[PDB]
Amino acid sequence: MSREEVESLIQEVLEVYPEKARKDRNKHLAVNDPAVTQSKKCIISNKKSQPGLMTIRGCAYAGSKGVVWGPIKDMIHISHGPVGCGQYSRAGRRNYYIGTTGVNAFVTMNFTSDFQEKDIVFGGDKKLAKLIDEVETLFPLNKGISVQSECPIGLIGDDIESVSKVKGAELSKTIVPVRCEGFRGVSQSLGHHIANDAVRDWVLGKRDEDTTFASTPYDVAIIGDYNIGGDAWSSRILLEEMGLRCVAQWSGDGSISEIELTPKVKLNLVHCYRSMNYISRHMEEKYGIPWMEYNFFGPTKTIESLRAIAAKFDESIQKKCEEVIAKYKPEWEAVVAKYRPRLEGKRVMLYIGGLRPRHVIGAYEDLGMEVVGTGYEFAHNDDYDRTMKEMGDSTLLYDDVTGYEFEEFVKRIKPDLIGSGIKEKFIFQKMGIPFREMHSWDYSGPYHGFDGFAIFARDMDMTLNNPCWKKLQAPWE
Amino acid sequence: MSREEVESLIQEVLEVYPEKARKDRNKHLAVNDPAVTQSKKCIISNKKSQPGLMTIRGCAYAGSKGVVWGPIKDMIHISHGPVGCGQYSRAGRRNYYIGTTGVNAFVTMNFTSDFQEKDIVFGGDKKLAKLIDEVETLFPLNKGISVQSECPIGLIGDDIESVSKVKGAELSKTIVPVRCEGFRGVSQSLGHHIANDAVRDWVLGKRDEDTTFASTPYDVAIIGDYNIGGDAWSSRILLEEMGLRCVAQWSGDGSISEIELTPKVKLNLVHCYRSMNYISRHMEEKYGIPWMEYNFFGPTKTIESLRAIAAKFDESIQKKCEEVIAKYKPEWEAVVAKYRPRLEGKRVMLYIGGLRPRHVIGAYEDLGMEVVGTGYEFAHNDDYDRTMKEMGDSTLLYDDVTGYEFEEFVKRIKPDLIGSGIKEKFIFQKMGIPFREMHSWDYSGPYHGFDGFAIFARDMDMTLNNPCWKKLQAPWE
Amino acid sequence: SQQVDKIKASYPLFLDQDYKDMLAKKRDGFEEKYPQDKIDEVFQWTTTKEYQELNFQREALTVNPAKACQPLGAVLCALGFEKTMPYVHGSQGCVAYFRSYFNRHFREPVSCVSDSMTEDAAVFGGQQNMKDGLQNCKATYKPDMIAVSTTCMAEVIGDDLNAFINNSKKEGFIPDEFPVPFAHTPSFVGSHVTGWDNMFEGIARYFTLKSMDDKVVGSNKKINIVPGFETYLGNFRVIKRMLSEMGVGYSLLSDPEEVLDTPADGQFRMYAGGTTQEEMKDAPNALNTVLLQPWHLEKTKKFVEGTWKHEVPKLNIPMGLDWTDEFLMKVSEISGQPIPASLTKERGRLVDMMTDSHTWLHGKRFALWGDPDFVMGLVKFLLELGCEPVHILCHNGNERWKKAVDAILAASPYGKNATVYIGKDLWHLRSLVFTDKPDFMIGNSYGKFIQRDTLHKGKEFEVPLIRIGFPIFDRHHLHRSTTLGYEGAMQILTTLVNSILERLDEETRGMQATDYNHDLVR
Amino acid sequence: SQQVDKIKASYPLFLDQDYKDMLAKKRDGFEEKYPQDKIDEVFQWTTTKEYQELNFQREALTVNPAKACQPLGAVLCALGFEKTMPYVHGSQGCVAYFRSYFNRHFREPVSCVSDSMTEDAAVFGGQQNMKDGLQNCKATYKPDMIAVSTTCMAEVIGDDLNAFINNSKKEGFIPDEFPVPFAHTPSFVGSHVTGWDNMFEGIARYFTLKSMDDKVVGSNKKINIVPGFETYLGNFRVIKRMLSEMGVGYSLLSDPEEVLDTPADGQFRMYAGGTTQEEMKDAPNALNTVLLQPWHLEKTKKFVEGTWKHEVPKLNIPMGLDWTDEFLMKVSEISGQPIPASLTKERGRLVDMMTDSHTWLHGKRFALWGDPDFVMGLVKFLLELGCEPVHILCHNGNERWKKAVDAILAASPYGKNATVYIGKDLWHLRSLVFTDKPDFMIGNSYGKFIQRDTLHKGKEFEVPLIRIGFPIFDRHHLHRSTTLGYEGAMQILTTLVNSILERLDEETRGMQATDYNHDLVR
Ligand code: ICS
Ligand code: CLF
Ligand code: CLF
Ligand SMILES: [Ca+2]
Ligand SMILES: [Ca+2]
Repeated sequence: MSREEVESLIQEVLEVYPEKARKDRNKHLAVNDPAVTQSKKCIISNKKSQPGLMTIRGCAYAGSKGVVWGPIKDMIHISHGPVGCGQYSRAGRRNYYIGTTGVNAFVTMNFTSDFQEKDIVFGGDKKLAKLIDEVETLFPLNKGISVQSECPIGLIGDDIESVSKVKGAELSKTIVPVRCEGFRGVSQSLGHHIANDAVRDWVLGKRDEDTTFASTPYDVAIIGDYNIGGDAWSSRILLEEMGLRCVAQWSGDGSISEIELTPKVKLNLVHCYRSMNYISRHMEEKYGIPWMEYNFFGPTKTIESLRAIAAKFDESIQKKCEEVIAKYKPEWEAVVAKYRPRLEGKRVMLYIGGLRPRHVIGAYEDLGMEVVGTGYEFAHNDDYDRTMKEMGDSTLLYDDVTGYEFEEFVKRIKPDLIGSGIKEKFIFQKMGIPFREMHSWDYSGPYHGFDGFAIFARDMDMTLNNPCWKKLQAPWE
Repeated sequence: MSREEVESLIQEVLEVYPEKARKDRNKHLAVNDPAVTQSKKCIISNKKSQPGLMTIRGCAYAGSKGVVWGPIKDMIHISHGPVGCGQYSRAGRRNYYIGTTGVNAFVTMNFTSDFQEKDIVFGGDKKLAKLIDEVETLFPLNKGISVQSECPIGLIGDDIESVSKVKGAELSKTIVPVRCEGFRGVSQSLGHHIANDAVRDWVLGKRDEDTTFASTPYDVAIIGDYNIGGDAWSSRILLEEMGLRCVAQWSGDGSISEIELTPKVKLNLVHCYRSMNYISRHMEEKYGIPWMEYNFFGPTKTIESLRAIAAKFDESIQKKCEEVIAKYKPEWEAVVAKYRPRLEGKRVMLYIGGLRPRHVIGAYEDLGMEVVGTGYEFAHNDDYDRTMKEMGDSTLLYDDVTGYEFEEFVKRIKPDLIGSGIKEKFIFQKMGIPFREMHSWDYSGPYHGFDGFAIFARDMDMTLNNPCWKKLQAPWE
Repeated sequence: SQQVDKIKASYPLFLDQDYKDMLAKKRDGFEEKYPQDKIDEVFQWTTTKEYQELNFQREALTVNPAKACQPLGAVLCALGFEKTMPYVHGSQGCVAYFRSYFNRHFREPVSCVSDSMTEDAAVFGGQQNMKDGLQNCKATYKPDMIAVSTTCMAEVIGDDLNAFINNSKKEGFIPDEFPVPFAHTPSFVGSHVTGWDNMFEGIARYFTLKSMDDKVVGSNKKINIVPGFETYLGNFRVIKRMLSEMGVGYSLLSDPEEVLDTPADGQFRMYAGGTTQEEMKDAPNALNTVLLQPWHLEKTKKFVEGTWKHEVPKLNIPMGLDWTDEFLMKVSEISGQPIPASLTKERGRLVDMMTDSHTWLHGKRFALWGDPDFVMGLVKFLLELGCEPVHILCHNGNERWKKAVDAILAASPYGKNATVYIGKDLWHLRSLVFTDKPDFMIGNSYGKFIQRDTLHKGKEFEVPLIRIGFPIFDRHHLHRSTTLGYEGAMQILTTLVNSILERLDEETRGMQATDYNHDLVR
Repeated sequence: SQQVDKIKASYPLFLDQDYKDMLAKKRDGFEEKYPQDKIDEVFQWTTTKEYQELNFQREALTVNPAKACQPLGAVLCALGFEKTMPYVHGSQGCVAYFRSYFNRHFREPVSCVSDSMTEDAAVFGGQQNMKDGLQNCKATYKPDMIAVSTTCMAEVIGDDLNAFINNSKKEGFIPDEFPVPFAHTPSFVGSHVTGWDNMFEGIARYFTLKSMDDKVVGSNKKINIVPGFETYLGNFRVIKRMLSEMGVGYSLLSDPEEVLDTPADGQFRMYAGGTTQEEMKDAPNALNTVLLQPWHLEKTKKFVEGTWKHEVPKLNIPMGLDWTDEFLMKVSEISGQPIPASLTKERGRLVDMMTDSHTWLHGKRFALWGDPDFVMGLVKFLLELGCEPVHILCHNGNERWKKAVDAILAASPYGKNATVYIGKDLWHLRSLVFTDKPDFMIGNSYGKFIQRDTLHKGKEFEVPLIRIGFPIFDRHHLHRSTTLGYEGAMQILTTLVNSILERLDEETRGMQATDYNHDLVR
């Protein structure tokens, strides 16, 4: 479609809204101009969702508990408030880890204070203190506790910080109060930020005066990879083949001790900018640790990233860098040879959270595919800033897309494939459009790294070219 | 039910038959007199079935391949003829064994020559020789081959004896021709006799001039226990606890070497009289080995049997006998204490093959139950001789019972429980009468010995007293 | 590395030696992990009677719950109405979760909106959110009815739903005649099933409270059926099927069967089928109202009896033989239609299957959980099968319900060794299947983690999971099943006996070790 | 020994140390057993490509067949007619086996007689057995029809069925008008399905051959349906249901659905339901005749075309999506009835399930076996699912059939690595699942011994069995399932994907070893 055709599509779709919603939503939809460096000229983001329009967004508790804290494997995370939030979010996100669950690791478990009305009327601080004792009794190998606030906590005036300080002193235990109540902010994003500050204030400085850690010039941390289907592991392997030492992973398969050791590293390697730029900046300001953004989706981006990271170190790491690239060249070349001809020219629309809608475009292009529309649930304008250069001219951009909008866009544009979330999947399959979950990887993955690229390719092919898509229309009509 | 009433029931049931069948069936139905010595006074057996009346009987192939040879574990048994017989009889009977199936043991496999029309028209002997070569190639650990004749073999004039001799010498292997064609005899019984004679002529004397086996005064063989659900193992354990050495088991879990070593024993212990009295008598005539009948169903019969067997040996075995009996006494007393109160007074009808219709009566009576009707598919009058003393007065006796007879008898007598076979089971369950399979033990067992008695009690109780039997009539009628 | 012709996903990729060595070095270098001997010792301890006592002394901590929160049930109730949009007044995070939860169980779209109350609304209340939300929703998704519930934020701040909707109409955000039934649905009272009850009662009241004066009981000659919180398509279907085969007039009130099973034929249908407004308005004219899951339909019952004047029959959930019998006989009494030959035969076929499978079912011990009506029906059917329901867990159960289940248990010898637990969770149940090990668990997907735990003690301690209940996330299309009626009982019986036989085959598959008992015929 | 409170059956009783020691002594003392290292050596050899080459060179030995003999099929056909007694002229051993075989698959009574030919009949022939047998059968069990087939003894000695029945009527053993259709059914030609074809054609001929002159094609406005050898109740039922939903008039010729599924209500029903004599007599008046399993109904087809003058359509078995579509479209064409909205919806629901589950099914490799029509239908559906049916075994298949399946395979990329084997048995297949290991087997209960064998090589070599086909002896009530139509495809799909996910859960259940991939959600 021409630029003009996309603009006309946008206005047409906007016609159903009451005037207030129409004028809001117009500011959140745009036609890409790849020359634009500064996105604020063409799109607005990180604003409140319009009531009644079926945003795909979650809440700050989703951002703090679900995203940032939850994967930390040797801590216990308390979903503090009534029973709903912890239940729907129990083991919904595939943030993989190695451990003995219920004994020294607790990620897929659901700990909750299960607020009843009495807790609402009288406050939950006494229940929380008692809960923490019960946690210590029944789970002695836990290495710290977080308190993930749900909506009612701040609304009823509980003082979980006091509880955390007092029980923390009594038990000599790291207990982290997190104010990630669902009413705060406008999406998962503020949950990221609150969570980052909670790590900063309650965890990160504990070894500030400890000098027992044996450091090396090649110490790094992986910041903002939550190890979806093993993504972080298939990244780590490459960094260490290149000669680096990965002291920490934030927070997929992450332990509290590696978090605590992270201020000892020489460089912070940031994959998810959106969710952990806050703590990366803090670590630059307080410890003088530089941070850099990278991208391990597909061979083009992975190779570029490895080279860029290696340039931050000496000749030995650069040499190792080229050895890694040479090692994997035949492997990803084989994947491309097998799958690019089967995917060449196919058109994809994406809608995801705060990183992947731009970060995976390169992998798709490595299979000769074209991303014709993309958008984010909760990105900020610095994200869209990074997005417009990664997208083609005339492509469609959408911030906090409504269900109605997304469906109409898909109807007009007719992608060969859509990559989005569980709430979108079955909608578009019924339309006869191949769908891949680009949050959960549809229970497949890893997609990061070279080993991830092979699985990514296999998955896009298996679904786009599946026989089922030829069968939706009955031969008798 | 008084004598005249049972006799009247018989005449009533017989009124449906044409005259020839009526006159025949009248001779195969009787009212028990426990005083009677010669059952030929009161009942006829081991005769042809009347055409079209739905006998429950099988054939000589069933009696030879299914029953006697089939369980011998390290031999390969060929169902020689068209594909049916070997397939319906594959793993239908639970003659249990220890071995590595397909490698050194072969019981649940179906080897066949799969006769096609050309084999019928030209004969199957060349096919049989080529088949034996292929068996040798693909199953090198087999320790001998039997050839189980199906109906067409004798009908087309094949000479499997010559093939067995020629291939046997060429391979230096025991190859046993068995003429158990289904058209021979009137039932499974003649298949028993045929199989016994084949063992005699082709296997039993191989070690007649071999004196290397180290013998002891306490060597016995278990003759006629096919180890259904492990029956022979739970019998063997008792015999050896008593100080005997069980040199051989015919044929449950039996090996060819055990069979060949059996002429070295001091005593043959006969459980199934019907199927292996032939070879027992042969062994007395040829080797001077005495044989005796025994019964391991229920504690009364098992104890009586142990005492009677021990009495054939010296005081040391008689002492050990009493030690075994004392050891197991509290176990079967506990069984009785638990299940007899739930089974006391209940009435059972049986219909089985050639042994169990008399042999399990004591076991039922140990749980306070009464056998009010019994009968055999294929027993001879010497079985009935042994039967009339085990059954109460005026109880009903039936030989080669018809489907019709068994149903009408049950309707009039109304037993609380029926013990018979798979072709009967679902008929009587639908009538609201608890049913236990007394060939296959309904996939339970063992039932022999003290350990077997516990399972027997448990099974009779679980079924006779199951809640389902209270639910067959809809509450609205 | 990857072999391009046989690509490895996470399993078994990370079992490659270079990955294993990498992971060992991560652990050894930076995780400061408790020694494996300590981990073993603590695991072992968590399997003991001592731990179980400490476990059951919990007063404040809940671990792995077997319940959800009210508005989830309000949403499912609302989906059951024609062209109806579930609308949850409150914070949007909740609605993302509600939708995803049901998405994963049904593998279907689940439409629901929020009015996105944020920090601004936290002190001023959500009146403006309601106005804009109702207008936006009606304009954008074109429902003919919007059924409103709440998140815990709106509840805590005390938003008056009625006032907010009334003002929404008064100021022209939606037409006065447009149907907006509502219910207060607090996270912190009861559970998801309570939410179902509240929403249904709200909808019934909306369509009947103000027009009772032209109503005459029995005047439409039908029986109303209220299914309650129901996540098996087969249960809606089987109830409609049996009533139809009997020639009974009926109205199923809240019927999401179509909208939870739309065809993939090239179009997305946001709405499909459902109870009509006509049906709700006319419901007081029915002969009577039958409640399929009475233990979470108490408020609904209070309204139906008090306002509609229906003499709601005292029926258990129609699960298992006796209670399906009783449901059918009561329906016959109310309608005057006799029980037809077809259902009598179906009943007999169920009894036949029971006679066929009783020897493998006899004395089998089960731990089980779920919602109260489902749980008690499962218990009743297990007793009918000669099974022992030893650990009966209902996290959202209450003391009256527990008394009812205890009476059911007492009425059968197969209930001797059974205990009913209310307010207890799956961490409690984990202890029970260690200390008093059953043969199987019957439960939802969260049970898989208990099975894992038990296998970790040893294969002989493993308690396999049998998936019946909600949510089932890790198998496909089980939501199509039936658990009600004779059909439901047939499916459950088959599933149970064949789980038993699968496990037995596994335990006897060992060459020359256990396969003496690997029978072809069972 | 036993503990009275927990009685042990054979498993695990014989694992007690005293039994273990006893068995060790029996083995060492008297069994002259090959040493375990030799047994290991030979087993290992039997898993090799060399062994497979020797295996596939067999010309005379058959090991573990995947077929039965003709009269089995005759009896099942015969059971499908109203008040009809199957009667097998020949030796009685056969009839005990036919009955037990079906008893164990259906878990139901199976009624059938023999006329018990013995050594006397071996030389004089069985004429007297037919006279007395027919009279006795008619008097005792009161059938309205006796359907006569043969055992191989009767075939070998050359008994003329027609002459023998004629003489029985001539000499007054049964009334002249009493229907006694017959068919020669030799053990040594074809297989059980052939026996079905022969029996059916015999009954068709008996009732129509001599009455053709008043017949007018299409005059009764029905379509005849011939199911062939069918052992799933759901398949009779689903064809009847779909035809009824279309408003298509039909006659299912040989219909044992009722007699293979009577209720347990206090009475035994020897006969129930079935095709009526009038339906067979009136059959030439139908619009056409459709053969559900054409590859074993060729004799029937030749008669239907040649004598009834019906233009039997060229349809595959209605299995999977394409062939159910084609079936429905042809039925529509013949009947003039449109395909209704309900069936279009059902189709779309099958397609929804395929889109839902395609990522777990894609590229999965299967070994499978069964009768020709069943097998080719399963293969077609697997290709539709993106699965690879790599080993396709049909013991009773022929070269024409194989050519048709090879063509089906060639028409899909998922067939590239697939080979069709005819005349081969389950020992052949055993070799194939060792040398070219698939992910799963789809087959009957005899397959359990192959799974056992593969596990013995190692857990990583184990090929799990998925039970679809006949016979199924070691699970309960699977004979109630459906494999035809959209309904059958939904059932097969669910079974396959959930077998896949069951095995993945097993492989990822290892605490701290493989359970990183033990996902709650799949
Ligand atoms: S051999 Fe005989 S029919 Fe003695 S042919 Fe039969 S495993 Fe029966 S009453 Mo099946 S003379 Fe054995 C018998 Fe008894 S197969 Fe078993 S139960 S004790
Ligand atoms: S935004 Fe929780 S699901 Fe809600 S009604 Fe309360 S229990 Fe239930 Fe975010 S923190 Fe949670 S998920 Fe919502 S409530 Fe707020
Ligand atoms: S009495 Fe065999 S089942 Fe028959 S029709 Fe021939 S193949 Fe088939 Fe006994 S030996 Fe066997 S089982 Fe019968 S045929 Fe004779
Ligand atoms: Ca779906
Ligand atoms: Ca049955």
